[PDB]
Amino acid sequence: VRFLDGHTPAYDLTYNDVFVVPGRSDVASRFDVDLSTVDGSGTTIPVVVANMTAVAGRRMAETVARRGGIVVLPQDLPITAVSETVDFVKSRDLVVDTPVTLSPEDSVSDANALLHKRAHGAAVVVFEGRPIGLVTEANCAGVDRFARVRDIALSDFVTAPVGTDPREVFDLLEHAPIDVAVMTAPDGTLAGVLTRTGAIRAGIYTPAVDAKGRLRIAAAVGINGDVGAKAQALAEAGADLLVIDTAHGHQAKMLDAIKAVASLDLGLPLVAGNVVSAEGTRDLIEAGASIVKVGVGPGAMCTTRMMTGVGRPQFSAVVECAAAARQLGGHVWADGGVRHPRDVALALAAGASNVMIGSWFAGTYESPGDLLFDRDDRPYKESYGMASKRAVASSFDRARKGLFEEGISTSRMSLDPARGGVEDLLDHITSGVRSTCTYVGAANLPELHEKVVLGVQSAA
Amino acid sequence: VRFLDGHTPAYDLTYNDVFVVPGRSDVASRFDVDLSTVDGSGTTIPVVVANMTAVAGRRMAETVARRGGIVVLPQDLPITAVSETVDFVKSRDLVVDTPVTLSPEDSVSDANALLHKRAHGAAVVVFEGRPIGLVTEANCAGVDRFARVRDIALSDFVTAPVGTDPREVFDLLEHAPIDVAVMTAPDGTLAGVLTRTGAIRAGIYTPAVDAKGRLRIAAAVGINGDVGAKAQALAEAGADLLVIDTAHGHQAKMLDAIKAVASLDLGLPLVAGNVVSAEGTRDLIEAGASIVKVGVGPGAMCTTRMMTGVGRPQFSAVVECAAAARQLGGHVWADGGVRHPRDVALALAAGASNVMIGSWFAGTYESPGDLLFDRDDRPYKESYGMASKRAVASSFDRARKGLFEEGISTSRMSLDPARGGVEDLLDHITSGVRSTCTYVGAANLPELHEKVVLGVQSAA
Amino acid sequence: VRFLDGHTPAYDLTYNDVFVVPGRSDVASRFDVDLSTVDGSGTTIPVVVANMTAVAGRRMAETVARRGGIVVLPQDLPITAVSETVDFVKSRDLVVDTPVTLSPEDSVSDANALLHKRAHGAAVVVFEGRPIGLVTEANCAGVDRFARVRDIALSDFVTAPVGTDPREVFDLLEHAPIDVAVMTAPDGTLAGVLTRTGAIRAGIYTPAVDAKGRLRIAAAVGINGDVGAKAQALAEAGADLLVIDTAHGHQAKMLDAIKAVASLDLGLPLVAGNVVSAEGTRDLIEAGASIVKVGVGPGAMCTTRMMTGVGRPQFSAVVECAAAARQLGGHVWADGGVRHPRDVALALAAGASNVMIGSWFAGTYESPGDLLFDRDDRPYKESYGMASKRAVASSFDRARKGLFEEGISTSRMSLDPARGGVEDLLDHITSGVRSTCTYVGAANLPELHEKVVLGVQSAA
Ligand SMILES: O=c1[nH]cnc2c1ncn2[C@@H]1O[C@H](COP(=O)(O)O)[C@@H](O)[C@H]1O
Ligand SMILES: O=c1[nH]cnc2c1ncn2[C@@H]1O[C@H](COP(=O)(O)O)[C@@H](O)[C@H]1O
Ligand SMILES: O=c1[nH]cnc2c1ncn2[C@@H]1O[C@H](COP(=O)(O)O)[C@@H](O)[C@H]1O
Ligand SMILES: O=c1[nH]cnc2c1ncn2[C@@H]1O[C@H](COP(=O)(O)O)[C@@H](O)[C@H]1O
Ligand SMILES: O=c1[nH]cnc2c1ncn2[C@@H]1O[C@H](COP(=O)(O)O)[C@@H](O)[C@H]1O
Ligand SMILES: O=c1[nH]cnc2c1ncn2[C@@H]1O[C@H](COP(=O)(O)O)[C@@H](O)[C@H]1O
Repeated sequence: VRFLDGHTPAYDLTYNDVFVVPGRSDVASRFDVDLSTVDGSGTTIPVVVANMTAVAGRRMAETVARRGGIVVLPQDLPITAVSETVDFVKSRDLVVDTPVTLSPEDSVSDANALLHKRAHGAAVVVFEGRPIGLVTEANCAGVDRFARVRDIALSDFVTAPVGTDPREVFDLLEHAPIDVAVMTAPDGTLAGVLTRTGAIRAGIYTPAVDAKGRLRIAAAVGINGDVGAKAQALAEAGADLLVIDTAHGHQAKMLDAIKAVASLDLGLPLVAGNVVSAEGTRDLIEAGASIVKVGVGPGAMCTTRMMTGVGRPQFSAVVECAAAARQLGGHVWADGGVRHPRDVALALAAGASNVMIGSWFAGTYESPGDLLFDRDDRPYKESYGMASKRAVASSFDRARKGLFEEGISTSRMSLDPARGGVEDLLDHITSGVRSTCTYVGAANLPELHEKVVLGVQSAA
Repeated sequence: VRFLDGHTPAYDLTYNDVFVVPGRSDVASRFDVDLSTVDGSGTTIPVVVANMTAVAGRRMAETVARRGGIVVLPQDLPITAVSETVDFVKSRDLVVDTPVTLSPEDSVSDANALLHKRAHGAAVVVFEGRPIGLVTEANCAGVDRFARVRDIALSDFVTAPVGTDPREVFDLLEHAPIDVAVMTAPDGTLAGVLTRTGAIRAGIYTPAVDAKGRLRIAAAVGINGDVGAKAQALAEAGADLLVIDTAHGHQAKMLDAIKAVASLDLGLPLVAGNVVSAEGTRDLIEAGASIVKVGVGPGAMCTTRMMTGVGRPQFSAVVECAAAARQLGGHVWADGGVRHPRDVALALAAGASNVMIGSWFAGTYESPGDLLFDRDDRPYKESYGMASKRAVASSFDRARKGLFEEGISTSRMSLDPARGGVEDLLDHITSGVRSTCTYVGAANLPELHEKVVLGVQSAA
Repeated sequence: VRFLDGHTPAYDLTYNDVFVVPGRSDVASRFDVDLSTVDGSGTTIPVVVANMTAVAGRRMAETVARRGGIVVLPQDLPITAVSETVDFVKSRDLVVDTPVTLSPEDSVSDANALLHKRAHGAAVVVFEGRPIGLVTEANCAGVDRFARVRDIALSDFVTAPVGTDPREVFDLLEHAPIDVAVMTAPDGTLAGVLTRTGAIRAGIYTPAVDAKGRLRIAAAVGINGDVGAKAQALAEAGADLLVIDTAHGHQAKMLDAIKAVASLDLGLPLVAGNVVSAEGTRDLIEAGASIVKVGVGPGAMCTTRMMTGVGRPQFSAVVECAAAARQLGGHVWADGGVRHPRDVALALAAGASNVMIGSWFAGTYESPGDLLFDRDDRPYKESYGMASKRAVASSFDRARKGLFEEGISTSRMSLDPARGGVEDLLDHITSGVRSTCTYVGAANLPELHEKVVLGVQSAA
């Protein structure tokens, strides 16, 4: 990184403390920028979904991986659930998305509830595998909430075979009342849907795929119990990337856990965290990890900072941790505090190869939580932390532990009425990051870190 | 202390200005950390209750000392009341707590008011020293306000002899409708009570006891009048610790007072304050004090700072006074401005041997003040400062002095509906400090100050 | 009817205008009063549910008929739905009620929604016709709304075979924690449920049953089209009583409708309405009707009165119409304006053999409408009128009808948090009516009309 002459403050820098100075550029268009990563994750955009049960669901895994991102499944998920989730994600089409499906015998109440699990705005009525109609929220309005789907389903819809050029599907939906094109398998059964906006993303985002052409997906593992056996079985389940996650990554028990996984030679990229120091970053890489997760109490007003006083501003942490990782051939992930595309761009300029986002993505249609409404009828979803699942660990013992546990904090994450889907947030984030590179003169993320010039601003 | 490279700001730092950078750690469990102090106070935890009439009651002394703490009785308290208080605290069982007691002829009005004197959630009805029933807030609801305790008491309760293993008492109380175990003397009379959570606390917190195994106790004394006679009168009354307390500790009249008490050779630790300068710590220890209490106008917008402009940020004050005290083999107490476990952890990292807590603990069941409710019906208590009792001191004379006196400031300290008792606040504080040491890599408090690495953060 | 001396006002009387003067009575208990009717309807309580789609569902038909009432199915309801509704009611147990049933694959969202269709407070989980557990509203709280019933169902429940007397079932639920007893057929299949309150009503209410011992049910028909052909189809479907209903019962088109139904000799009671005059009542009986439905715009400020000014106070209408029916051997139903048990008691004293209740019964669990919540989160239901389905009836023609047609008026019917089920409303009504007879000195409804002494009160 480069700072303006004299910009060496006597403190650490948060995302709000720094700004990017424009430089000489020959990159005119945002589309000329290549957002592919070089950390072995296989992502085409520098966005990683945090390993939190409030965010890392099956629909989020499919939706994010299709647009070039990756979702890390939360640690301690039962291996049966991991296998079914991986099999679901790696069976999805690289262009066609999975819609909400309904049976003719389902109620209107279920139809309205189950609909808001995707950003398509319409559900496909299925009878013996075949699409027979579409259900919208307008079809559910003004009708008996326990009526059957058959009574409100619209039998007319735009259809096209799977494999059709998305530009042609875009044409078929130009004068369509419902912006959903139902894609059919050769035998006529349901294969998925494609919207006009979804077809656009097909030509803008490159799907993150493994060697077999299947959508990528990652999964997390804690440092208690048998780390080797769990990470081994997690690799057997089809995970394309393994993340060893703990609150204090710079500890001997985390150091030992990385040695156990590395000694198995699983052939998967290894992330380890969290640390905010150069020494801790070097220690995790020497243990056998190739990627380091950066982020320990980034919020001055958050739980970790106010309970213990331990933490570090995320921007200064990444700058120090990335430089330590760069000389060892490693990479760093910026984990925590991401609320705007600015934080994604600033984290990458500081040296990160990927940016991990948690609570921000919880307020989306694709997150596992249920869609809620506040006193003003504004849509929102509840994010919450992993609490003891990132901590080192008979009625007495449980209660003895229970006294000193970390509580589960819940936060109101409002849904943007114009950006309700996680794909809209990916459009929001990547548009800013691409335009950031045009300001600095970078055609990719490596040139971003190389040519970025940074400055410090006052509290004004 | 060590600061991050370049973190030498051009100003003094308060608790909000600094953060703790994690280091390599082999301390996995919070319970592996030793919170014992080395300043001679006899505490196994770094929490001191301030010498304030709003906080320093008799029930406060019993409850805090059992969990390893120490309570300083407010100065100028009559010597008769001091003796009565000492005899209570040193007559208590190291595990069994003193419950609220009720007579069968008492009113429901009294029972409801007396119930909130402890955090047990139930009061034991006593007849001729014998427990005959329990009274809860549920028994007081919906009944006549002037009905007798006899009419609402629950005659069924779990009982066990005093001295029984607290691990046993815990399992006896699972299927009891009231989570209060009534402990009995050999002759069947009331000895105290023990809750499920209180039974767990017996195996987590070590009682702060004197050489005879009696709960420890402190004492404060002003600098007006005969300091030697007052210090001796409280020492013979059973105090294990003496606090010479005033607003401006760096004064010649203060030095005379410490020399007067030290020349008595009472054999007890001498605490003296308050100063926030390196010279102030040197002069007070040279006078004969072993512990220097640090804290003068720590709040920028508090009364002392707004009236005189005199003060100093508490963290920079402590770290300077801690550095000076070490060179003379003394210790320092961080007194003032503590509102979160972060403040306790940073005070210890800065070099203080103990953290003095006052107004924060006023909003607890164990504080002497009355439980009040706001316009939202939420519980709170009124904390207030000592005013002139920490200041050096015909009818014309009475008026002129009273005219310039510092007024009593009142502040509302809300009770946490989940942490209504002071023991819950001690759980909150120690959990953070224990977690802090695991982040720093220290197994005890001296190692905390030795291994801590801190940084400065911006206003963002 | 007898009025006090001088109580001959120069106007007609509503239910608010009159009162009952107590008389000498030897009827001590409410249980000594016989509420059975003599009008041929077969009801054992003087309560009939109006032919309104807002109230006349199958859950209401079963619940009211079991307690001695009868429900009139709304006119123009398809004949296929008639047979399905009648066959359901005619197959219900005279003591055992039909609970809400759930599949282990049903969602918690559907479980909470379906719960409010009965007053049992719990739904029975069914697999292949056999009960496996119950789901309560408490079971749905705090869990994911898309969790499965199988994950929250309680496997423990009191069960008893069908045919057990309600007294012993009452005892089995005395110390059962949740007041639902599952009734099973001899083969172990689900026969229904019986609650402690439902067991009590079995000894209080006599079910209204046909000659085969099956619950009674009535149905309404309009005077448009082929009234005779429709009326025969309703009789063949199993209806026990037919109601020929129109807005203006005193018209030639209504008279021809009665003759058509009478000439078919269906063997059922013939109800005709609506009129509010002695001549109108006598004309309908001469046409072939045995029961005349009384009620034309009884509300002073209702829609009918405000559009046309046509109507009559219901109490004076019933008095005049009943006396006219008495001389011709007929009976009258009080239809409209019923809001309290007072209206039922006053209608019977005025000479009506039955009281028709509509919008009041809409705010019940058993009504067909879905349970709603207002801005204060209070439960309520929407009542609404029959509009053109009670009125005499190309594109230009259809538009002319809609232009001058009567709109559908909607009204919010709040649920009593203590009287949520329609059986509680029947308990509220019959308690007052039985108490009314004890004040008058009547052992039955004929004695009520025979011994009643009435008075008029002013607006005070
Ligand atoms: O399109 C759909 N049709 C039917 N059930 C669905 C659909 N999407 C999600 N579900 C159900 O919703 C629940 C939770 O789904 P998740 O939140 O996507 O994991 C499970 O019971 C799923 O079967
Ligand atoms: O319970 C918790 N307490 C504190 N930090 C947490 C907890 N659960 C997850 N985290 C961290 O916070 C990150 C998400 O931060 P976010 O992107 O600001 O929501 C995760 O990736 C974890 O590193
Ligand atoms: O357990 C108890 N039973 C009855 N009175 C009590 C109890 N604890 C305190 N009190 C009374 O409460 C008042 C103040 O007590 P303090 O707040 O402990 O100083 C005095 O009148 C005490 O006698
Ligand atoms: O009236 C007063 N004015 C100023 N400082 C006071 C007063 N009373 C007590 N103090 C100091 O404030 C400390 C308590 O600080 P707290 O815990 O932040 O309320 C005490 O231990 C005293 O050192
Ligand atoms: O116990 C029940 N289980 C499941 N669905 C029910 C139950 N009772 C009523 N319904 C549904 O309610 C609707 C009929 O409404 P109704 O005619 O008012 O009872 C249909 O969608 C039924 O499947
Ligand atoms: O749309 C309508 N307009 C006017 N009267 C109606 C309508 N629907 C039903 N009614 C009458 O009102 C009665 C119910 O009155 P309630 O018991 O006071 O609600 C029914 O039995 C009908 O006689």
